[PDB]
Amino acid sequence: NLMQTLKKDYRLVEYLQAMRNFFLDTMYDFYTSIFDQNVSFLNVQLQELDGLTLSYKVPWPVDIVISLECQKIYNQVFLLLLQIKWAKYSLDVLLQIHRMFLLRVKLMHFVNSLHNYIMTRILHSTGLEFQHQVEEAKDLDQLIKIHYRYLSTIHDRCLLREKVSFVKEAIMKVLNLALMFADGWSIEKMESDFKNCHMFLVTILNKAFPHLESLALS
Amino acid sequence: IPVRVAEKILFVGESVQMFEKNQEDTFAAELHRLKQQPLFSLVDFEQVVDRIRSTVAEHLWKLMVEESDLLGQLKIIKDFYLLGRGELFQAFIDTAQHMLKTPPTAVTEHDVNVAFQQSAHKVLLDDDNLLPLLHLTIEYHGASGWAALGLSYKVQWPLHILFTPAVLEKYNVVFKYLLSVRRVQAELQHCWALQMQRKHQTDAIKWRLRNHMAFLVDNLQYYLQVDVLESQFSQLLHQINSTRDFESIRLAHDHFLSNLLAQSFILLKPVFHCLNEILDLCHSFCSLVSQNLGPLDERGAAQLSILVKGFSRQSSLLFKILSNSDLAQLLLRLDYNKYYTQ
Amino acid sequence: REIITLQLGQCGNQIGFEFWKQLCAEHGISPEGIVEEFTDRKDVFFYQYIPRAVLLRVIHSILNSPYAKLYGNNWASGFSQGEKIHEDIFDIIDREADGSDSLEGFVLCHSIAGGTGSGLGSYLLERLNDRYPKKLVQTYSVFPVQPYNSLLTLKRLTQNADCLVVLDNTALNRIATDRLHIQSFSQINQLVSTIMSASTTTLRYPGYMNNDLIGLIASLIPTPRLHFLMTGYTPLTTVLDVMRRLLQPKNVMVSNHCYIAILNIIQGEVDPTQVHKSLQRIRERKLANFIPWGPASIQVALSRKSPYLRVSGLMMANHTSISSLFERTCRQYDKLRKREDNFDEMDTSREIVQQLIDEYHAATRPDYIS
Amino acid sequence: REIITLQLGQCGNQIGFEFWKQLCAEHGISPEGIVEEFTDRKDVFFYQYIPRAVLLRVIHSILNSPYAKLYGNNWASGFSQGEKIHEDIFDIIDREADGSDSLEGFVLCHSIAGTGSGLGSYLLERLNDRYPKKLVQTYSVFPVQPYNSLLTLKRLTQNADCLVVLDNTALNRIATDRLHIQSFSQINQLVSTIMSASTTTLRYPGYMNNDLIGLIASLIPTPRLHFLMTGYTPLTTVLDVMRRLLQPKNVMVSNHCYIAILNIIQGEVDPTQVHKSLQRIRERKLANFIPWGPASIQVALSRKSPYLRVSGLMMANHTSISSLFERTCRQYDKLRKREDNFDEMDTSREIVQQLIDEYHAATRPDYIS
Ligand SMILES: Nc1nc2c(ncn2[C@@H]2O[C@H](COP(=O)(O)OP(=O)(O)O)[C@@H](O)[C@H]2O)c(=O)[nH]1
Ligand SMILES: Nc1nc2c(ncn2[C@@H]2O[C@H](COP(=O)(O)OP(=O)(O)O)[C@@H](O)[C@H]2O)c(=O)[nH]1
Repeated sequence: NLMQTLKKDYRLVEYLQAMRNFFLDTMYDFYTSIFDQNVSFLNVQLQELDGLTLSYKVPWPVDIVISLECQKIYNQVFLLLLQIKWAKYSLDVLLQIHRMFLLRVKLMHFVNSLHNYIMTRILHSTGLEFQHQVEEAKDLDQLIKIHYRYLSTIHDRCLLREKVSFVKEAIMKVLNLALMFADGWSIEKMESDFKNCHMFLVTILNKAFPHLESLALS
Repeated sequence: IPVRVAEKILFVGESVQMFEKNQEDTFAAELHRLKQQPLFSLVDFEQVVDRIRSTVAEHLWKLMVEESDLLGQLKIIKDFYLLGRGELFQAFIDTAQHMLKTPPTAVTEHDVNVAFQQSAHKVLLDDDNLLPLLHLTIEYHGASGWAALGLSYKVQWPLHILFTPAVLEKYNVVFKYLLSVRRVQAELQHCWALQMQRKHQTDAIKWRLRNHMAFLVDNLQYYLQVDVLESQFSQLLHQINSTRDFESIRLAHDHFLSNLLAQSFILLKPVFHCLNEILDLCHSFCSLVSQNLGPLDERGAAQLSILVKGFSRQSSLLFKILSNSDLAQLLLRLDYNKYYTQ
Repeated sequence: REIITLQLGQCGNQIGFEFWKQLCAEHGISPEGIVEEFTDRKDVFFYQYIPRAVLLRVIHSILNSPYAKLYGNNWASGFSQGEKIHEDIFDIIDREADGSDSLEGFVLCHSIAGGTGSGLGSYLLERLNDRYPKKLVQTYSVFPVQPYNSLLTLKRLTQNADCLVVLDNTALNRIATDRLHIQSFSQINQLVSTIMSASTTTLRYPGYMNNDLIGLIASLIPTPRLHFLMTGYTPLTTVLDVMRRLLQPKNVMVSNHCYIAILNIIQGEVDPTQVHKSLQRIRERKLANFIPWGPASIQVALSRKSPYLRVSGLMMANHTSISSLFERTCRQYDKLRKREDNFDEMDTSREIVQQLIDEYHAATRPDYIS
Repeated sequence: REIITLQLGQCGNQIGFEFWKQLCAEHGISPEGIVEEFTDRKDVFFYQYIPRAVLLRVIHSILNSPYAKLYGNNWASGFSQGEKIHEDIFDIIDREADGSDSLEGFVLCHSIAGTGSGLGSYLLERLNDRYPKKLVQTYSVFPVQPYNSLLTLKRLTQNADCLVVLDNTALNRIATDRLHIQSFSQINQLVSTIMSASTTTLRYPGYMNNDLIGLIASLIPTPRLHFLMTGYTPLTTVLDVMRRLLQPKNVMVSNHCYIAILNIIQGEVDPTQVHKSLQRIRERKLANFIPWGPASIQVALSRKSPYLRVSGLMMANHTSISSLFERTCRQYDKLRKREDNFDEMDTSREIVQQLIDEYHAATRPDYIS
């Protein structure tokens, strides 16, 4: 009965679907304005390097499900996702002279491949399974568990919890190449770095726990 | 027994006492049938009372509208209490202006009632009905006159169950705040007509560069009011024409008024304490420019430079207060993206 | 607070009658100026029923209409006549002022191109500022030897008329062909009356604000120089639907650049809750450019259509692109100056209008102040 | 961020109208431009509903259709007539460009086979003049004709931001093979399907590819190599689709290698099997890429119109497109020595020679320098 009157009209399930939707279209126009700050400027933009803490308002009937320490994890993946959209869009909005373009495809590929991995293979695989699971909710408690077994696993596949200075930092430092090369628009000294860090990336990730091979091809 | 159904009972009884076919015997037998049930089931006690409430309310709604021209009284309320007939109150201010700026005394109570009565006849609005029901009061001996002005309404008998002196009290508070902003915009518009009249000093432009600035802070503050009055009123007028129950009216109307205290930024102290300073600060400005016929030379320009040092800060101060419903106010204030520079 | 209306010139006397037959039709007023049986505040334009009009060959055409009981071509020639009937007409004007309770403004309908208008309309604006100094003088002037009559008049409208609305016949004749398919004067005037009628909608019906002519103009004109406006009439359905058609220059009667302030008038029964939703998407799309120097906003107002007679719409625009129309005229003026008692008044008039076009071109800069 | 369409000549007006037919058929918009009761963000391709269409003899035919509520033969001939109405048409563009909140692109449907090729040549040089921050994509259609064709190439080689070839001969082949017709009114039925399915990710929002610049720039390695060819086999798992796509029987083009592949999947397929399909494509190695740059294949998921079964579209950047140019090029050298300055025709022949000579070098292990 509760779920029935919650599709229209304390629909906890309806609120949950919107949650993972207003981040992870609409949010495309939002970030593009940030590319070209102030704390009130953003709000009117939203209502229309690593910060932007986002929160939301949840009614008591669903407060027990979407806890307070649950907001931060949902915020954690949102921060990292934007940096990927940033590098992906920064190298995309523009259009030994032509030699720079060979450094573009050699790079615009790599960030693009990673983005195809986090969103599709992870942020849409477990998402498709999670919805098929919540529709069979039969308990107050287990609905927390099926939910808590969705964040603590999506925070592991997306490598953000541990092995950060061992693996995650590598993707982080090469992301700085997406910033440096974007502004300039020394060239030889980039591929010496790029061919090194990229090989550093594969020769480190080569230890593969098993799901990392879906990107290890490149 | 829940307190809700207790509110239903008292209404049906008072509505017949004040009132002094087939709807009588049927209610008797139902009351008697309940006494034979060896179990008092609360789900059934309400099942018969809710029909009786909706029965006397339906017939009363007929007498309150069709023969006697609840909706009609509500329209009168929205007019005079909520400044619905705003044109009447600008001519009322034009006449009852000098007899209110001085501190109020025991005679100004009646000195203004003849002005208000003269105001309704001044806009050819003539009705011996509903005119003597509005008697302006002055809270005297327990300060400018506007700080004690009030408007009372003598409710009829059938509507006394819905209009207690308490609900007519919260209405009175709104009438004071809405009349205040309507007063400052009027005298401010007169200043606009004073600069335009003075078409042919280098410092003479500093007035309108601040006047037109201080005009948008009040005019837009005076907007969002038709977008909160003519909108909430559109819902309350809908809630009655949909439900046949009387309890719905007593809660929807009580809910309708509660929004006016919140949406109109009255209960929230900070927004109520910030724009409050814009009111009396503007009084000094419009008075200063009207208190002279030439340029502000003898320390007048030395006085204008004092308010701008306070007002311009308050402009950015409210900009920080904004950054639930303030978007409906900030959208109009920043559609031109000027406050982004402050 | 009543508004006495004056009508001069053939064009002015013609549009007024079509403005009058339109207004009395919206109310329950018979052509015999008597109420018919069939809330609407009717005091602003009518005296207790007679309209507060002063009409100044064409008069015969008006008295022959069933509305009878309702009451040369050179700039120098028109003015000379004015000073000769100076005393005669003012007693007509003065008696109407004392008759009103609290006179507020002066609506005037005249054409700069019209000789009588270029001679008699110009003379009144100087006398009106002399006799009554505390009364606004707003005119519904309409742009069309022809350039001479135009520029000489603009010299007065920039210092006497504290407000003004321009109606260009070129764009009007254009709109007649594309969306009306007429090809005369008798057809284009139909749309002219629609503008003036909806322009004074908020005054004739009791509302919350906008209960005086000052209530509309003061938000538009910030400075005594920037005193030119423009109109736009869309219907020739939600609140967001009507606004997107306003800002299109395809309907505005006109032939960087940015506005100053916008006033929107809605005559329908639309739900007033979603109007704040419409403005948000407009700011998101950024369909109109604004001034960065001073605080400005976009406004909207609601009213009720005449029941005795569906959503309409009228917009009041203060655009700097209107300066171009002046340049075109003054350009032709300089063209006739080099091809053809003192010939000096026409010289200073060219200089003072140079300040106006300068003020607008300097208004679209981040440093318009000083 | 919206995209405005422009239909030029009999061809462009024909292909656009049918495309606007099916697009209005897919969306829940009745032919009378009135919403039907019966999830889709349509502000990019519709204005509140009137399409942002700029049409340019066939005008009578469009009006005669019940969709009236929805709004010589020389190349130098078209070029002259375009300057004559320079401000005549650009006011319609400007009233809509400035009438659009934030314009994003410029799609063009035109045939370079008579006057639309000349007028189209006029728009490109003109659009680059005024709008420097606006994308220009052209859905040009290919087959005295060699002349008009080669000039439009010279203009399209440096003006347009992208290009999608649509040759009639290859389209003529599909007309008989899988349809058994032998008609102009029938071949375009596929062209509209090619157009509509191309922008499905933009009309139905998803996670990736929320802007047209997001799709194209993944393919184009350098602004010189901005020529694309498409694929549409469905006329079944994710692996069945892509393998059906690489067969040259389906490609709409009449050593060599690819540059990059972008795929569109519109069915109800599962995102669990797509990453494995790419592997079997690599292991079995049904296609080769450039030897210099590490090339990738991309594929996107979408949602079919509910108001309307697994279908798919393929976009390709294949260096075999050079052969198509060389044919008309040979045809030009044929009529040049066979029959007031006649000098611009040589300038066009020089630049198109550059692009071809870059194709042949683009597929070599030493594309650098
Ligand atoms: N909009 C409009 N303009 C008019 C009308 N009648 C005349 N005009 C304008 O008046 C100008 C001609 O002036 P004219 O009537 O000869 O002046 P008069 O000889 O002093 O009356 C033309 O340029 C017209 O644009 C009318 O009915 N409507
Ligand atoms: N595939 C295809 N080609 C077309 C169609 N309509 C016209 N064409 C081509 O367009 C060319 C003629 O273009 P034309 O009518 O002269 O363009 P215009 O000079 O601008 O009017 C021919 O070579 C046709 O092959 C169509 O519906 N489908």
